[PDB]
Amino acid sequence: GSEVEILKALLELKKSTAELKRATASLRAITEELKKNPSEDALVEHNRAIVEHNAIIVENNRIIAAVLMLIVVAVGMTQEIKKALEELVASTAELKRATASLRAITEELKKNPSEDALVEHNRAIVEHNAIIVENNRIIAAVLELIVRALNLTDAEVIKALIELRLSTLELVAATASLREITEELKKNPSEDALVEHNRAIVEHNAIIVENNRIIAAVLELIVG
Amino acid sequence: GSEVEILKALLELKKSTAELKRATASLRAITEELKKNPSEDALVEHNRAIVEHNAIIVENNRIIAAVLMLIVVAVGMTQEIKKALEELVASTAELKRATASLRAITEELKKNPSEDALVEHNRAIVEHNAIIVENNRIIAAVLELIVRALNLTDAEVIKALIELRLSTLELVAATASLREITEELKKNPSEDALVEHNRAIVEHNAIIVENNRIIAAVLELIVG
Amino acid sequence: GSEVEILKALLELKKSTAELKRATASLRAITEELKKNPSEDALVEHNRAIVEHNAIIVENNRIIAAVLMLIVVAVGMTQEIKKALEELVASTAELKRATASLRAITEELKKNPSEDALVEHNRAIVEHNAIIVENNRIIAAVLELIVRALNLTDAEVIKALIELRLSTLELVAATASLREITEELKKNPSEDALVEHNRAIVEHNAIIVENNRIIAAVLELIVG
Amino acid sequence: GSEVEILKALLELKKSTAELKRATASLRAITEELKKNPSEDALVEHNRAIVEHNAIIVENNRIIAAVLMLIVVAVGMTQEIKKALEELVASTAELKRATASLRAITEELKKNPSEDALVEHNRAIVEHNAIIVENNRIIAAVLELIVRALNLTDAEVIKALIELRLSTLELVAATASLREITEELKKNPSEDALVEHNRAIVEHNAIIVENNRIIAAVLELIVG
Repeated sequence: GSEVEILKALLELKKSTAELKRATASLRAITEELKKNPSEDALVEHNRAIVEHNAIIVENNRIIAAVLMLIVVAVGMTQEIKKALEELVASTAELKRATASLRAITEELKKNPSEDALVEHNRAIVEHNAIIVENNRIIAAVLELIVRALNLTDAEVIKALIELRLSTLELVAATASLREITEELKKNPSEDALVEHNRAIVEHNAIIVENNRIIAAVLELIVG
Repeated sequence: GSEVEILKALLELKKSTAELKRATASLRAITEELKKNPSEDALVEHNRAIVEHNAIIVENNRIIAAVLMLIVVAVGMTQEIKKALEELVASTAELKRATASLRAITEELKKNPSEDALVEHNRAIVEHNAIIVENNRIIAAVLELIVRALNLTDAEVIKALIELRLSTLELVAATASLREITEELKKNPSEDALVEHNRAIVEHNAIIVENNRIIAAVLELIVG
Repeated sequence: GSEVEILKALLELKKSTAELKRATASLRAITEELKKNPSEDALVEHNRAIVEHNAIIVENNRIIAAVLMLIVVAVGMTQEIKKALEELVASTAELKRATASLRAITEELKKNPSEDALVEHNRAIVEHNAIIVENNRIIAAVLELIVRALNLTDAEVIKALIELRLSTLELVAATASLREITEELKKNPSEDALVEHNRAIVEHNAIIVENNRIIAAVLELIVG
Repeated sequence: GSEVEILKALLELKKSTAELKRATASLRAITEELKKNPSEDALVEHNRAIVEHNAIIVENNRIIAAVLMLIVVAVGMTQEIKKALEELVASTAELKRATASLRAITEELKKNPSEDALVEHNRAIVEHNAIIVENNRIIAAVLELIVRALNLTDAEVIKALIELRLSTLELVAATASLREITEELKKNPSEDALVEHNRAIVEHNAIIVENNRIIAAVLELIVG
């Protein structure tokens, strides 16, 4: 793909440079030879027009190449985006499996409220949060790939990406804390440990909500 | 390149759709089963949070896919752009050759102002204008490819492209008229035919200037 | 066709320009000669009226040429449209043949439900979808030709065309995926492969429906 | 040009009609044969999707042909427009010659105010008005050609054209009256005849101004 397109852009720069050098040489040959006898009006006026036309063409070639380099840089990220998508697809499928599992657990817990079903409920919630964390990590990575691929410079998007990175650090640390709390609850289940675990979950969900808010802000800036 | 990236985007849409269907099924199973006994607070609150998280993830996947499709469409034009560049490079090289030829003719005409050298001058000028016309046709084509590749909707760029197309029609018709006038001058050279030819050249150059102005306006709109 | 009409428009521009230059020259000759003796009222008032009349005529010629250039640009696409129509006609005829084949297969399959008839049914469905994809590609191309020929600038039509291009990319990728799934079913037919294939068909039809919706929106915008 | 494009549109209508007939035949064969055994779900659902796809394609072909017929009708007027332009160009050139003649007369009359120069002045003014009348007749004709070529239905443009036709009748009658007055002045020149002639000129110019106002209104409606 871009391996050849870029080689052609380089060939274009070489040819427009050679054109510029030759057009400049005629510019000067014209001034020096025609000033000798201004009565040769057609020759000097035609050659000056030729020089202006070439100068414009060279400037246009420079601008066109400058734009195509942006298309080329977007093209060169095809494999990075493809891999980010493969990860996002696997994450989505895992999230779906966790949701179906949780639904089945909910039905079993309500129909037959065995303590084991409550344990399975909390386990499913922890798996779901781990999946959300992986999903948001993958999305943040794909957002960075999109921002880079589109060559965005908007200060608002850069700041939003910084906020996203910080919120993903907070989300990962909170996730690790939630997993440790769940394991401690499992080892020594109790009413106090269970209420502390439920509080840890509420705080974790609040963090996820903030992370999703930031992701939404980044997407809004990219789309709009 | 885009052949696989797009297949992955379609796979993502399939998976986010399956996730949405499953998240919806749990949304309803939760509401209907939990209203039976609101005292199971942890189960209903955790599952509602789960549903909100999935709904957000599905919406984000939709938006991300929508953006990546714009990158994919830009990527899919790689071969069209490569061919447009090959044409532009060949045109640039031909323009350079015409310029070098004209410079050599100018030097020969000034050093030895034979009538044959004036004839060669007018021939070189006509070849140069034919080259500009081919060059601007190629640039207009690459500009359309750029506008399509970047998915631009700005009304100003669309109008500028329309003006460009019209000016390229005017330029081609004027070029054909100039070639016919040159052939008539060559067949029956005279002072009156020569002055009419020089006027034809001035009008042609004015048309080229307008065509380049429009191209510059289009590039300004694309870059800025 | 347009080759001569445009040459005439250029001749008109040349003549209205010469008229403008001469009308301006009399404008000034009038001011300078008549201010010498304002008592020559009839001469100055008549010549001023003459100048205003010419200025109006020059402006009208400019506007008329500007409109006719839009008619000329629409005319110049005659061969591109003719070729797009030839493709659309061939596509329509092929779609008809596929439909008649499918009808005959349906009758044979219901009258004698041999497994081979089911295989032929799925083959006919795949051919039909391939035909729809070619038909919609051709229509999208003719829509672009119509939009360009009519010099439309409506932001809504430009956006609809962008959506169309993206949906045609999705449609082509889905079609390739459907063909591959059908080939895999043919090589290893089974109940699970057959149900997966039928699901692939349902998803493909949903994509076709969306592509047709976008095409309909574009046609609505062109007609209305 | 349009001779072939229109034949292709007719071929398209023939082929889309045949498609419609076959799609309808399968629609009915499907309903009647499948109701015999609704358990053949894949066959009935696939064929119903096939029928919907064909119905949509047929409606789209009808709409596309309806638009292309408007392009074809615009194309078919190429020779009428070309001839209107040839007339407008000849009119412009004649107007330029009259203007240059009037300028030379003005210079001669001011430099050497011979009675013969005043006679030539009034003659040149009458010729100029005759030229304006021919120019506006030609413009009104080209406006009618443009309105027909663009298939405009706007009530405002139709009314403006009616007003134009009426004003051109007034302009022609006034022109004939001015010519008769000029001939009477020439045969029996006098101060009273000269002042009556000058009044006739003022009234004629007022009529020309109104005719140009209407033409401008028509152009405004066509462009906007």
